[PDB]
Amino acid sequence: HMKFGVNYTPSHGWFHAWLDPDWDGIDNDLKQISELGMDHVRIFPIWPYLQPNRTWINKKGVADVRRMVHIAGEHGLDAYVDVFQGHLSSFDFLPSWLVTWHAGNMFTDADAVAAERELVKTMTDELSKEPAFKGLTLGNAVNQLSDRPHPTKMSATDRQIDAWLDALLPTAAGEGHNALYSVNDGTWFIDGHPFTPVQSATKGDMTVIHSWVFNGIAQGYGATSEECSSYALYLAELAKAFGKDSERPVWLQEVGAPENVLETDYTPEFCRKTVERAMDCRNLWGVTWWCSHDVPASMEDFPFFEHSLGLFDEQGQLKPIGRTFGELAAQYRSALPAQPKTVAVVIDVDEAGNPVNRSALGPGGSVCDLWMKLQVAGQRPTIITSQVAANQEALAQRGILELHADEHPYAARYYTAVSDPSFE
Amino acid sequence: HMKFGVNYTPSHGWFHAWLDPDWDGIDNDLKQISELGMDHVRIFPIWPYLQPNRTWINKKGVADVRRMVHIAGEHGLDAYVDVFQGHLSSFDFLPSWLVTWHAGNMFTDADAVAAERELVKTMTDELSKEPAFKGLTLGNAVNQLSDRPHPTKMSATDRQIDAWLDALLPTAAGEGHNALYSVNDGTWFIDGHPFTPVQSATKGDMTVIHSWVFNGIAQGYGATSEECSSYALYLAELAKAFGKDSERPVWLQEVGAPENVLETDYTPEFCRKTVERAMDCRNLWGVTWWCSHDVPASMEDFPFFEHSLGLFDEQGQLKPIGRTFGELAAQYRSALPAQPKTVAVVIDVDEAGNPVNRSALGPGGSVCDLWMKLQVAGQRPTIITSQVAANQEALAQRGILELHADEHPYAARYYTAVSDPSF
Ligand SMILES: CC(=O)N[C@@H]1[C@@H](O)[C@H](O[C@@H]2O[C@H](CO)[C@@H](O)[C@H](O)[C@@H]2O)[C@@H](CO)O[C@H]1O
Ligand SMILES: CC(=O)N[C@@H]1[C@@H](O)[C@H](O[C@@H]2O[C@H](CO)[C@@H](O)[C@H](O)[C@@H]2O)[C@@H](CO)O[C@H]1O
Repeated sequence: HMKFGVNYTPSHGWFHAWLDPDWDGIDNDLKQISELGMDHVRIFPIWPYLQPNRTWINKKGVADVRRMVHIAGEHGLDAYVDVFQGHLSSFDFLPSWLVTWHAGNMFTDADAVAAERELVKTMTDELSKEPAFKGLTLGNAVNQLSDRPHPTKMSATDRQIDAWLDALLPTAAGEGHNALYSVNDGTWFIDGHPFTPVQSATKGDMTVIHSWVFNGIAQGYGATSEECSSYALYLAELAKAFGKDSERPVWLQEVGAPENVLETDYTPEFCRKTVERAMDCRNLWGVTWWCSHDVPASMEDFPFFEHSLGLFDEQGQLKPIGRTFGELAAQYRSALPAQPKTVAVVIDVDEAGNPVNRSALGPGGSVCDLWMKLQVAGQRPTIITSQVAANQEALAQRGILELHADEHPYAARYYTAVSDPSFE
Repeated sequence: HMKFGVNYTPSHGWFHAWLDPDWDGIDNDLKQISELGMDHVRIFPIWPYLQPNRTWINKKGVADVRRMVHIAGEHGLDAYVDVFQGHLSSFDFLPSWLVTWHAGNMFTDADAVAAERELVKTMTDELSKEPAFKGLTLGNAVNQLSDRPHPTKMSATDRQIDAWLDALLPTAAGEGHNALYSVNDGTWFIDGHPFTPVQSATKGDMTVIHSWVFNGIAQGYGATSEECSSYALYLAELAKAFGKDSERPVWLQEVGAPENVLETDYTPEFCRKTVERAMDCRNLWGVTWWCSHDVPASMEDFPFFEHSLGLFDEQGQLKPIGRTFGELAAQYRSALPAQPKTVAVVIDVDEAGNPVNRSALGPGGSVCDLWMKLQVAGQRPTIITSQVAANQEALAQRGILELHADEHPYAARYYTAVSDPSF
């Protein structure tokens, strides 16, 4: 069974709805989503509304998240909840006790981590009362705060991020639901980034990826190229390469058709092709489209393409990409896992198991260029580390017959870490 | 008539009460405040809850502010509402469309100002439906974002601040209420600060001051000293010295008894002496104590003394300082204005009317020391600018017979601009 769902953006009020929720409108949103054949939603509370003080949790805010989970369960949806937003569509929502006069570091400050731990525990304890609650994500792209290009970064070493993850994820655990975190693609593509590919493929219950072709994939390879619609597949094969466990599932927790780089008329086809190719990774556990509903036009300072990432429009009308994604779910939720792959691109790793050269992995880098060349020639390449490639027994076990290495590496020609040129 | 009131800190949840208002608790808070003898409260909504997107105002949040004003009026309290928080008790509440990836300047960015104007208009129009709405203050100490030592300042020139005020204050105007703004004391004590004394004494309806002796007054002169308990008076005479209307009211909009520089058991006497000396200013319109209720102990990262600034404790019982303030209100709300003064300290100003040397006005500065010395000696000194001092006719009309100039100026020796050394 392959899971299909959406990242739920409330159609009246966006995530400002938490400040004045239109519950009848939220019910209409979730009914529509369910009637499209989705089996789950991802839900995003706002951190400074849940925890306005380091030692004071907004109990009503928690109850509002529980209510939203409950409504989704009414309509047969499983609910996954991200806690630390944090970052949403280019906006940072940070509690006042971590900014300006109270500038702190949410990854390395002992009492910040303790308060985070307490909120996760409060959230897990309360949401576990809803059968529809199926997993908790530490937060949406929590890594973006930890490094440049972020203009007020909370820097950390990878060892500190190891300790941060090890301090929060066990608190999210419990029977009946998963414990996860998410990162943006800087984890695989930015050198010296403290969130690492090994962490993503070892900590938490599944390997989580967000697939966004405005990072240079559409720009350099071509919006309609096969490379661009194979990019979610490349990310899935890339992320799972760095785990101890070759069977660890991969969750494509975010994937959208951004119209700052794709043509509007092309997005249905882009969606179909991207999903189908992503499903050629046999570790793939599910696909969660970004996003459910257009961001209200009355709201400003969004990069313009964010307003039309929806499967429904602002009036609640189903868009053509929406119809396509619902057709993908009905056809493929019952499909069999993909055949294994016998051709692998090899990535050199250090002793810890992380790429020594991360810049070569991004859009227009030597490793990406190599995988794309092989993919578009029908060689169906998977990805492995140099540690696995050196193990002749593992290779024969995994069935791999042909290895391709990055013979002369180069940095990512196309890569940009931001979604809009005005953030560069 | 002299006004007595409090800055309203909700006893359950503090200003985080806005996220989940316990309306029976707020009604009871305001009832206890009314029964102590206060005639007004000052209310603090949170800006990122009212306007979480530049072009999207939370109408529920607006309505919640209206309801609080309405409850205040049902207990016979006048309500004064401050909009841009902004800053509360060492915490900044900034909307996400002004920070990090969207970092902008709330003073000089055209569309931030237009959005600020839209929120002021929205607030004014809703709150004007409530008879208890007597005043809109742009925000609590809005100058603190404009300059050092703020760690992410939105810098601005004094001309740009002139334009900011002139763009916002007409929008808050309306029949039945005042339009004002508020600043911390860096306006008078920090050279080069873009909020100026002439602005405070000319823009908006009243000269607004916040009097906090942890700025070096208590440390320098001594917590129990007469100079320390004469500080609110000094500040009121100082702030009104820079307005071209000699009759413009002065609102002592915040004054508290901070236990980081005062001993707990002294705070009632500090309260009595501070208030009694401050009423020796002829222009003083009212005193508004900080604050009604202790900050709940379960909330952390406050400077420790913030917790006990209340007139009521966390159980909602009247504190000894609260008893004193209720007794000051009952004794002095009918009192007649103070006698005029004949001894003046003269401050040299530029052609715009602003102090040449602001640093000498601060605690332990040469002008502060001069005025304290005369005040301690019994000479009831007022303060005028060199422009008034150069006109022998104006002096006689004001009945000033003796002038003291600052002949050897020096910078403020005691002044600190933050409430806590941990900043
Ligand atoms: C500041 C910036 O450029 N941030 C972007 C993120 O917004 C983006 O996050 C994902 O992408 C969608 C569509 O833009 C966005 O609405 C959500 O926040 C989502 O989580 C991310 C893409 O990997 O890239 C960052 O650079
Ligand atoms: C960062 C900092 O030190 N800020 C303080 C302000 O908090 C303070 O404002 C007033 O002080 C009381 C008690 O500290 C506080 O609860 C309110 O914010 C109030 O408005 C100001 C006093 O002049 O000093 C600043 O430095």
